[PDB]
Amino acid sequence: ISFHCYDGYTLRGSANRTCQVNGRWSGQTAICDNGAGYCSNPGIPIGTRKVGSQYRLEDSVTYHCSRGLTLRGSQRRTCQEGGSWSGTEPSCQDSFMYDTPQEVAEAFLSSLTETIEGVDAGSMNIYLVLDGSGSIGASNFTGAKKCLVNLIEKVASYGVKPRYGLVTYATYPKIWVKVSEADSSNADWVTKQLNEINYEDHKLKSGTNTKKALQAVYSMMSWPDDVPPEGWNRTRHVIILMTDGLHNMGGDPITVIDEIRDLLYIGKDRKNPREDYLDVYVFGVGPLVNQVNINALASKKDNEQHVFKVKDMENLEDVFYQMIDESQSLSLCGMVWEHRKGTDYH
Amino acid sequence: DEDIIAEENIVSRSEFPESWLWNVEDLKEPPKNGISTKLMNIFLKDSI
Amino acid sequence: GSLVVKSGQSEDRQPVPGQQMTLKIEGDHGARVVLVAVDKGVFVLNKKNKLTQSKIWDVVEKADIGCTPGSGKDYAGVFSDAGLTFTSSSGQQTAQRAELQCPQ
Amino acid sequence: FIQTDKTIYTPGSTVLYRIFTVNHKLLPVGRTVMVNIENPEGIPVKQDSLSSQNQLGVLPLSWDIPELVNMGQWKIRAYYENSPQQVFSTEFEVKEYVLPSFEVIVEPTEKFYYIYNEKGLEVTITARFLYGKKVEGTAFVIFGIQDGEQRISLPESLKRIPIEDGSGEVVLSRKVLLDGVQNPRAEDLVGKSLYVSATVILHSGSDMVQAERSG
Amino acid sequence: EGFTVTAEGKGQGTLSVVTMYHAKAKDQLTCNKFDLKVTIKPAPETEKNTMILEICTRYRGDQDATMSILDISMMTGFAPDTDDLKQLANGVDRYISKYELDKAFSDRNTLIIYLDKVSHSEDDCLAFKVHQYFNVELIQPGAVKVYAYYNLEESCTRFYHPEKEDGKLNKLCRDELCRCAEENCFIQKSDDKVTLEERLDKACEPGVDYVYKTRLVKVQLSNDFDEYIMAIEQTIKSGSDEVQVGQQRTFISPIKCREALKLEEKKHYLMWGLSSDFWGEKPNLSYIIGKDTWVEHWPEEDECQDEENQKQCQDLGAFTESMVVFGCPN
Ligand SMILES: *[C@@H]1O[C@H](CO)[C@@H](O[C@@H]2O[C@H](CO)[C@@H](O[C@@H]3O[C@H](CO)[C@@H](O)[C@H](O[C@H]4O[C@H](CO)[C@@H](O)[C@H](O)[C@@H]4O)[C@@H]3O)[C@H](O)[C@H]2NC(C)=O)[C@H](O)[C@H]1NC(C)=O
Ligand SMILES: *[C@@H]1O[C@H](CO)[C@@H](O[C@@H]2O[C@H](CO)[C@@H](O[C@@H]3O[C@H](CO)[C@@H](O)[C@H](O)[C@@H]3O)[C@H](O)[C@H]2NC(C)=O)[C@H](O)[C@H]1NC(C)=O
Ligand SMILES: [Mg+2]
Repeated sequence: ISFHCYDGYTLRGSANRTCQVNGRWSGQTAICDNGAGYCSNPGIPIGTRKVGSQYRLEDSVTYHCSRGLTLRGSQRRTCQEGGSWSGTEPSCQDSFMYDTPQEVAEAFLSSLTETIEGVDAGSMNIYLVLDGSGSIGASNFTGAKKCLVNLIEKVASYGVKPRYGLVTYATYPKIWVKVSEADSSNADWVTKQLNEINYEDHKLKSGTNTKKALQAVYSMMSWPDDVPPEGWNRTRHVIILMTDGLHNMGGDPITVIDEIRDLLYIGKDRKNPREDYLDVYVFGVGPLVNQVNINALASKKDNEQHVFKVKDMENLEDVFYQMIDESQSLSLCGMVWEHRKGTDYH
Repeated sequence: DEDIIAEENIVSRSEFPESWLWNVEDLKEPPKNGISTKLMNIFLKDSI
Repeated sequence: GSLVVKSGQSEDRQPVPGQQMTLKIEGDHGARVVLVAVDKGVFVLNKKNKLTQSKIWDVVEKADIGCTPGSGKDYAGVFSDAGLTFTSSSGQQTAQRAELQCPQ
Repeated sequence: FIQTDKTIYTPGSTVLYRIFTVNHKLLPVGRTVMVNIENPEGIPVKQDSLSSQNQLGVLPLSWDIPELVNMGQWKIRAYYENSPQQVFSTEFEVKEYVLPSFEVIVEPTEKFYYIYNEKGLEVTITARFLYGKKVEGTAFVIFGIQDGEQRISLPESLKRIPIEDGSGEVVLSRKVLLDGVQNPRAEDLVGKSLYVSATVILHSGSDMVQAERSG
Repeated sequence: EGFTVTAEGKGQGTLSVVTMYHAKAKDQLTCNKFDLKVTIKPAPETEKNTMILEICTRYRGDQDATMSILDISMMTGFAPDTDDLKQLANGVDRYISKYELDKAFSDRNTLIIYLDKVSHSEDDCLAFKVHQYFNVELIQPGAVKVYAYYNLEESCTRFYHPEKEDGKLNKLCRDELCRCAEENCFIQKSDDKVTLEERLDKACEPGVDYVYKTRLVKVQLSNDFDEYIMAIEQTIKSGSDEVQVGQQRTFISPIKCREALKLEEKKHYLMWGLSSDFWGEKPNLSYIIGKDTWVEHWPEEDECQDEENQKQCQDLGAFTESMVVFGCPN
């Protein structure tokens, strides 16, 4: 299908789009815009419905998918100061759309390198949560162990050595590597811990208590009356977790996520949102996947994807060896990070 | 029931605008008898 | 010139919602044709402010520089009432005109 | 000359408008044109300064309507940059409405009314759908007199006729008309006009349309 | 927000600050030119149900109203008696069109009765019988709409239904926000038992948030929502609410679901529900008994000594220890 606007309108995005084998349309979303708003037209992704024709400042739009379709992304977007909509562009997913192995690692590295080159100065924490529920299998855990080994060497290939945190959970959380250790920034020592873990105790306690795991991640980053720390307004936090979305114990895990953003001073201001200091990536392991629960946990940053759905596990191991063959052109241009020495030429 | 078209199979009419076809056309066809004829293929809206 | 719009499809029956049709645009060569398609349920509420060809010629006819539809009181009054100036080498002229519009 | 796409708009929609720039020979030309959009109070809201050069004398433009806005008769004014004293205008209405499904044409049998016609004034009520089909239902027709802009209604002339096969007939009698002005002389009604209003309601009760023929 | 305006330069200007908002006043805009009272009553016994619909209307103003239009819609499965419409159409100051008289009992679910007038001092009442030509298990309420010919916007619409009070649908509303309550009252009647094979698998679905065992303290009927105060005895599955032994929680059911519950004070019950059934702000919290809430009666300690409840009390006791000690597998 092709798109063509009326007179006096500019077409941005792909004018010619094609339905592919993965049930998705090719190219970018076609948008007819007149250029009369402070923000641009957020447009209508194919399958959605937009409520809100005003595109002025402080305005909002809400999106809804069709019958039997699951929304991925932000249901509500708000025009911010500077001409940039909050959240991310939605996309209607189905019960069978999944993601190709190339599209997973292509978008994941383009998000991750943005919150790495601002750390460039030792000032970045990465949290690793793995689901050991009985709905995944004993044969599907050791294939996920070998996947996580390839992740650490790609991060250390940029010259940045962050602090890692390893927690595997099921009914209870088990902390293997804490971020408050003297050896957590040594990237080779954490890789030695990843082979020494054993999942025989998590198989006995078969369950999916997501909320009690995230309460252990909250206890690692919180400070017990330490009184503002030196990296409170300068530390990037990256949370990576795999799950199936089928949690039945502990309760709604979203209530722990809102406690984390309040502790990091995110959203508690109108002039400084601080959205670049918390990124959350959720990966879907099996066909048994609730796409609603995995979308509400992941972050929603602009022009970027954080929700992924793949099947058979081994293809997710195929995206981790492919991402180390992919070289990212690091750009030191246009980088201004907020250091508290605000004299000019900074 | 079992007879009739299934309700889920029916795709509903949705496009009911009040005005459309706001386009520019240039009569670049060869002029016979001082008259240029452009044939346009347009898609009609769902309004009755 | 001329501009006619008719059905490019050979009549057929009354078309169905969603059906494609062919529109015949018949006009002058090298002309930019602009289009609009309006629901006829709009003209029930308001039939004022339609752009027609007869309303265009009404504006052109009310901007002419001639006032009286025929003749005048003298020879110079014929020209000023029809919208012309005359001047000659023998002294015969028309009256001055300092108003852009007609009298009364 | 200013073209609009519709004559009435709702809040929240967008108004599309073209401007055709010609000279004194009705041939296209390229000038600088100032464009204004005025509220019902007569205050310009948005101003622009466009040029019709390299555009073949057609200037496509647009304007969005806010959700909270003043209703009434809006105005669009435009003029050449070298002749600001000669302004050209076209109006459009802003109202909260929905579209009807049928029109009502109120046409009397003659385009006037004679005083000494004892038959009265006969008015034909035509009601058909947008797609050409005819309308079954009931109508409500009332006459009235107008002197200048002060309108005087005539409640004695209320009739309720059924509309069969998209047609209906209603007559205002002369004795009802002479009893409304309280005038013993019939020659003083020369100069005044008459206006008829009709309201047709369907048999399902789902829609109704008010129409009026005045002057 | 309070803001500052800095104005510099040469000349005069005019600043205007207007705020548009929705004002909460009286909600009295419906029935502003009319008053409409519609009631549906059953017919007496002669010798296929028949009921009597009574409609009364009155104009608000200093004079009697002009010609007005009544838009009567029927309940689904009900049609007017053809003899009673002929009585009112030949009556004085009334007219029903001949297109509506000879429709017979085929399709006459909408009806327009044209009134020549309606008074402003006394109510002008009419009544006619309706026969039930098609018995359906669920009946949609009909509506009566009153308006004059010259202004459709100044109308008023009342509903009628023989069970629900004046045709209103069941909704749950607290602090302006309303949720739909025209669904089922519990999940299912069940009685299939099967113990953990049909009870653990429902409780370990990913939608189930909380599993509690409570005790009813006080039943408080209060207008829109019914309050059931449940003191929490033990926490079987700890949901998203941190609650200890002895604390109380408030439960909400609509009016039409009060009969299907049959909850009695000083009794113990077992209840589970979804995490979308939460409707409480601050540390106060209100639970919703919707169509995705399981309700089962827990008999007390001496009540399990019956041989009829012996099969059921061994089902409930083993359900607790499989969730307390082991939790939900997978
Ligand atoms: C990390 O968190 C801490 C705690 O919130 C934060 O401290 C803040 O530092 C800024 C400076 O970087 C302070 O801002 C100024 O503070 C002085 C007093 O120390 C005030 O007088 C200032 O007001 C004037 O100056 C402004 C321009 O400098 C003018 O715009 C203004 O109108 C006044 O003339 C100014 O507020 C701030 O007060 C503290 N806050 C607290 C609670 O201590 C620190 O900056 C954070 N780090 C980073 C990198 O953001
Ligand atoms: C998007 O794809 C479309 C096709 O799907 C591209 O349209 C192509 O446009 C050219 C104009 O340069 C067309 O050429 C002309 O076609 C008309 C047909 O009536 C003919 O009369 C003219 O003499 C001229 O040859 C071409 O036909 C058309 N392609 C097809 C398949 O019809 C369009 O350019 C693409 N746009 C972008 C941005 O990719
Ligand atoms: Mg599980």
